[PDB]
Formats: sequence, C-alpha cells, structure tokens
Amino acid sequence: MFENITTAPADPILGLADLLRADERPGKIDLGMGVYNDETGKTPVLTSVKKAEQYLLENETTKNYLGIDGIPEFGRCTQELLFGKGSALINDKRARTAQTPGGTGALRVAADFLAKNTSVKRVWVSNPGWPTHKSVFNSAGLEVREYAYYDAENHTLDFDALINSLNEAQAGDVVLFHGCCHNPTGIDPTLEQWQTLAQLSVEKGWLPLFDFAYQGFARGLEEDAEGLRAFAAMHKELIVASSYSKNFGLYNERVGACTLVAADSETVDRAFSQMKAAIRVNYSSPPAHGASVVATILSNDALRAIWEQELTDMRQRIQRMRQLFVNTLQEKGANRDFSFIIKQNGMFSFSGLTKEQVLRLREEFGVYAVASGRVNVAGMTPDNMAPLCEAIVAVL
Amino acid sequence: MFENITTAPADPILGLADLLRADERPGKIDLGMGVYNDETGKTPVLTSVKKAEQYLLENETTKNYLGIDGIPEFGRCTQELLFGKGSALINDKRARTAQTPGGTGALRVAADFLAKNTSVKRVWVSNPGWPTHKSVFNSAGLEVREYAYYDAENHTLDFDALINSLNEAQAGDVVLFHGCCHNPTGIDPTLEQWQTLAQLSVEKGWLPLFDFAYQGFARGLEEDAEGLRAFAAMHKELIVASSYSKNFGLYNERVGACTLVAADSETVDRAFSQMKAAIRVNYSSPPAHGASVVATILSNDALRAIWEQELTDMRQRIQRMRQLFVNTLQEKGANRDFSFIIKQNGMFSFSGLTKEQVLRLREEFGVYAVASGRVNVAGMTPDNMAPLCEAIVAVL
Ligand SMILES: *Cc1c(COP(=O)(O)O)cnc(C)c1O
Ligand SMILES: *Cc1c(COP(=O)(O)O)cnc(C)c1O
Repeated sequence: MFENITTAPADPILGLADLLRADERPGKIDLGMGVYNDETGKTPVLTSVKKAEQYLLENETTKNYLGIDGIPEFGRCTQELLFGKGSALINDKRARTAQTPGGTGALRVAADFLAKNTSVKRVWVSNPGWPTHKSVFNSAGLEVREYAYYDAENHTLDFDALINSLNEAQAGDVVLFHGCCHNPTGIDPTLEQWQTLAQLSVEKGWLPLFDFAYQGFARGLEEDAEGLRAFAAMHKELIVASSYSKNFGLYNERVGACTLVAADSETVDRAFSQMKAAIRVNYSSPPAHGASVVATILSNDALRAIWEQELTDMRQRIQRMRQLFVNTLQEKGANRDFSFIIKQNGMFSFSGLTKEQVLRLREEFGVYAVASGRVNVAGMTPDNMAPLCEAIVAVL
Repeated sequence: MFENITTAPADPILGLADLLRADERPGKIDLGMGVYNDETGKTPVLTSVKKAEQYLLENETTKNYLGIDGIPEFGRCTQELLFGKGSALINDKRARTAQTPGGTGALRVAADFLAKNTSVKRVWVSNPGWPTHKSVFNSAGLEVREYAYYDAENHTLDFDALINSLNEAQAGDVVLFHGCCHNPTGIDPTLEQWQTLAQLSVEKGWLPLFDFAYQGFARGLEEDAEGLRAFAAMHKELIVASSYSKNFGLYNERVGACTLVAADSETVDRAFSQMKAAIRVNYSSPPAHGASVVATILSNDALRAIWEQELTDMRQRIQRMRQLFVNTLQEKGANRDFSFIIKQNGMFSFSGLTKEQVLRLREEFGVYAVASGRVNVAGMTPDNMAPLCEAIVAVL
C-alpha cells in the first residue's frame, strides 16, 4: 500500500528546525521560527505559568474528559480579551468559543466547519503571508486567493493595492486578516484603515476571519484588538482564531481558540453545534493542561498582574533588539538603510534579503532565517548581534 | 452566512453527558461514557501521574514547540509497549510513531493520511461497534462498510459470520480491528482466532488497522497485544492507533499515538513524511503535558512499578463489579440469566436491553446508558449497585 508514496516537501518554516539539529557548526544563530528568547537565548517557562502549574498540581482532582468545546471559563475570558469588558457581542450572547489545539488547530476547525456547512468556496489570504494558511484551507477543500499588501520599495503597507486587490472578492467570500503583528511584514493597518476595511467588508458581503496569534506584542492587549473590535462593531458574523502560544509562551501545550459570532444567540448556537460536530471527528476533546493554565492566570488578579508584566517585558526586549539590530548594521558598515525595521512591530521583520542571500547566510555563517527573508527579531541577543550583523553585511 | 445552518444531531455517546448535566433528580447513575471510577464513584488522577506531574513541574525549563511527530521518547516506549521488547519491527526500524491528541486524533490522522496518499476507498468496521469510527473515516472522505461480529443469541463472537462477512472485502481495503476489550461487546478473538485472521488478512490483501484504547484492561499489557503481534508477525504494512486515556487515566490531556509500519525503514520513512504533512495542516504539533507524563512514567522503573499496580487495581475492581452486578440481579429477582456478562472483559458490557428499556431507565430512574444497551461496568460501585439493579429488574 505504501510502496509508491512520495516523500513530502519540507515545510518552509518548521523544516528549518530539522536543518538546525543536523548542523554541527558551533555558533549557529536561529532566526527562523517565531519563538521568543531572553537575553540568554533561552525560551523559558513564564513565572506566572509555573505558579499556575503549581496551583493545578495541588487542586486538580480528576482528568475526566472536557466537553467538546473545552473549558467554559477559558472561553469566557478569551472572549473578554478579544472584544472587551462590556462588549455587546457578549451581552447579546452572539459569540461561542471552542478551546482548540493551538491557533493552527483553530484554523483547521474553522476551515472544516466552513467547507461543509456554508457555501464558502474561496479564502483570501495576504501576500506576503504565512504559508500554513494556504495549506490549511486547501486541505479542507477550499480554494485560496491572495491580495496585495506589502510595498517592497517603501517598506510600508500599500493600502491602494490592497483595496484594488480585494475588489475581485465576491460576496460570500472569506477574507483573512491578521489581528496585529502581521506575519511576516510586521506592518499593520492603522485604526483609520481598519475602519475603512470594516466598512468596505460589510458593503461587499465578505466573511471576516481574524487570525490572532500575537495579541499583546504590538502595543498592548486592548490596543492590539482595535482592528478586530472595529469590524466586530459592524458585522453580524465573523470568525476569530486566536493563539496563546506566544503571549503566554505555551507553544507545546497547544492552547488556542476558535470564536464564532452570529447575528443572535439562536443562530450562533445552531452554527456552533456544527462546529462541535467538526471537532468530534477530529480530536474529540481539547487538551486541558495548557488552557487550564491560561484560565487560572486570567481569573486570578495576582497571577494576571505578573503575567501582564512578563508580556510587557517580552514586548520591550524585542523592541530593544530591533533598535540594536539597526544600529549594529550601520556601525558594522551596512550597505543600505534598515531604519524601516523600527516601524515593524512583533517578533518578525521583513529584512528584504533575497532567497540566495538567505541561503548563503545559513550555508556559510550558520545563520538561519526563512527563505522569504523573514527574521525572528526575538531571537537576537546582545551576544549574537555582532556575528549576526557581520554575516548579513557580508552577503549584502 | 450562518442563517440556514442546521442544528447538528447529538453524539450517541458524548451527548449523554449533556442530558446528565441538565437532570436535577439527585441519585442519578452514569453508566454511559467509558471513564473509570473508584469505590467512591470518582475519576481520580492516578498517583503515578501526580508524581510525574511533580517531576515535570520541577524539571521543565521550556515550552518550546515539539516536533510534528511529538516527543521521541514517547514514541519509542509506545512501540515497545505494543510490539514487545525485542520485536523485529523495532530492530529492523520498520515502525514510525506520531504522538497525537488522543486515540481519536490518531484515527483522524490515519484517516487523512490514507485518504490522500493511498488508493484506499473503503474501511471495514464491526457491528456492533464504536459509532465514532464511522464518523471519522466518513469525514475523511472514505466509505465505511461493516462486518458481522456478535452473536446476540449466545452472547459470543460469531467467527463464522465474521469470516463470511469479510469475504466481500477486496484487496487494498482497510479492516479495523479492536486490539482488545472490543467496544461494546467486550468479546475478543482468541489467540487461535487472531492467528486465523492474521493469516486470512495476508491472503486477501487487506490493510490492518488496529484501534488500541484499552491495552491492559483485559488480561494484561503483554497479553492484550497478542492479537496485534500475531498480525505484526505476518504483515509488511499496518497502522496502529492507540490511546493512553484509559490505562493512564489521562482522558482530558489527549494522549495517543499513530504508529505506521512498512516493509523496510526506507518505505516507512517516506510514508511517515506524508503523515507528518497531514498533521501539520491539522493541529501542527501535539500537546506536550500528557505525553510527557506517560514517557516520564514508562522510563522510570520506580514510577512504572506504581503505575502498573494502579492499572492492575482498576482492572480488578471492574472484574469485581462485573460479578457483583450479576449476583445482585439474580438476588433482586432478575428475569433472565446474565452470567454471560462475566465472559466479557473491559469497562463495557453489552447488556442486551432494548432502546426503549434504556430510554425508560434514564427517564424513570435516572440511570444513563447508551441506547445500544452498552453499560459502563467501571461506573458501578457497591453503593449504586442496588438502586441500579432494581431499576434494571423493573424494565425487564
Ligand atoms: C504562531 C502563528 C499561529 C498559530 O500558532 P499555534 O502554535 O498553532 O498556536 C497562527 N498564525 C500566525 C500568523 C502565527 O504566526
Ligand atoms: C476511548 C476509545 C478510543 C479513543 O479515545 P481517546 O479519548 O480519543 O483517546 C478509541 N476507540 C475506542 C473503541 C475507544 O473506546
């Protein structure tokens, strides 16, 4: 049965991990996957999380299955975090959230759901974007189209080209927007632009799908949701897939959520049943540990205070590295000006290097980045900055 | 987009939980889902697991993503547990295991894998069987056929009808076998019958797919795999989906595995790449906590000793309840003879009650079982035995 099975192509992102664990060259630099690092170059377990794990270890009395949609508390707090304390969607009870295995699992679920319960036939993703997006919706049987977004020449968001790109989008089509910290450009729409988009969205009859994996890394928790809330204020329906992998550093515990919004509670409940059906034939119930941690923290004033401060420290350290990166390049004899990199927010920065330059960086200097030229700023420490900037200056 | 979405039908098994959490009638008895209970009627966290969680809490330094296939140690130990210490499949390196989110998630993955990388078009499941099996393979686009298995009149395994049932099975077809503790009959093939089936399997060109969710609940860890190992000794290819939800009591942490076997390491590796591709577009990486616990326990002589004793206690308590159940029915004026229930192994017993009798049990006595008449013996305690047997005797 498996005689003629073809070897699968490597994942442009996860595949980097493999090449790293096969390269001896001591002194490598990992700027690939979007995982946070501290001054040490370690991806530590947040303190709030450890204290939360401590709590669960002492108070858990059973591992009995969770309901298909996960921990109820987790969902409520996820909803407050996205829409805001006194959001109408909550008061009107127009939102239903399912705890899912990571932000990727949420997209998988949203995709399976749409494919077989609605008439959606196309999904519009951005270019440049996150490759996995296409792969996930394609595996669900949906076709993927792309819309313009980045101005490679001025290192900014080409709103005109975006609008003209989405004119070809028909009503009933899904449009996927990155909540904040766009991957990989790091360029997000301004509030005024989100408003114009929310307005445009309604008028064209698009189904908004927000992918929220970096809430808290741009400016702040509440600030980073302005875009989403702008849409949420004008739409009857929308889907939000969020992740807690980054802002909680719970990468391997797979904590995410899929939120569904409808006109009224009667509709969202009816639709939510089909989402749960979609989940049951996949993994059945979501993993408890990771989400339990998140709920424990968010519901405990003390623990939440600590967590919010830890998130702030991560956001700030990345900002420091972003500035240290630019300066070091100039100081090291950088060819062009990389000042635009300060404008970008999040863990990534679209360097602008070519596929060959990136290929040469890992081949000759052991510096690993994604072929697209995307580099993980959160992977830069004061210790690797120099060798890192010298190699980049050597391939320019 | 969601205006006309139809309300999904309730799951015959998980749906019971819902009706339970909506019934006030104090004194209810839950004999639905296959979750273990102690004398108290509680589903406690095993001690070995707590000690293991203790260890991780003190030794984990990062939550950084696991590889797509999960924790390497977990896989090795899962393989030893299934095939045996000195198995050839291991020495020859013909097996690859992917840590998955539960035994259900493993089936989902095996299904997605088969659907788009092999020519498999049909899957043969048993009747009676586990309803989710059909739902999972159907969602993957594969068609599901059924083969005879239970002799409702003699409460035994109708081997003749099974063989004649599978004659209609074409080569390249998948046949799903329950490793042990068949759900729901509790009737498993004898070693001689497994051998005859393994032999028949090869000759017809079927692709064996074992679902192993109750390893350790029939007779013992090594004994319960005799069937699987009988097949493994004659096949070049096969798939094993196992769960650790029951024998480790890790239900909500979603710990399972999908093992793939091929003729040689070159083939299994090539095929495994496509399985990993299948996983990446689903949930990306598996949840760490649950599997970390399992690996920690299995790799630690001390902790393993404790665990094996806890598994033995569960197996024995179920056996005691099974005997206490029969006696209490006679003693309470039972109509027919239920001695056949002692022959069944595992958490479930196929009572033989009709859909109406079962419907009346929950309606008038607050006793919950699955419409098929399947009851969770592991849910019976010395305290609920009486009211439980009196209600059953009242609907006979
Ligand atoms: C990290 C990320 C996700 C989701 O990651 P999970 O690990 O599955 O939670 C989704 N979208 C983007 C753009 C991301 O960067
Ligand atoms: C419990 C069970 C499974 C898998 O359960 P998970 O919770 O997904 O690990 C699979 N097959 C049968 C027959 C089962 O009883």
